[PDB]
Amino acid sequence: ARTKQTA
Amino acid sequence: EPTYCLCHQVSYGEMIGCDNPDCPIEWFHFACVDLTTKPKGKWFCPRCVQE
Ligand SMILES: [Zn+2]
Ligand SMILES: [Zn+2]
Repeated sequence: ARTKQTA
Repeated sequence: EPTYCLCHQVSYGEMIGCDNPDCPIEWFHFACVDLTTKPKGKWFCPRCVQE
């Protein structure tokens, strides 16, 4: 799955 | 200031993307979709699975 960490 | 997820709040923490390119939400907060760790493989949100 594609995930990202909020910057 | 954009909002996302089913909770309609700003981005925060870890977020996961729906793999349906036509998804109107696109990104969700991990907790809102009951995720503690990112799943393996493609992932589709609750809305797109029950569309
Ligand atoms: Zn949320
Ligand atoms: Zn979706």
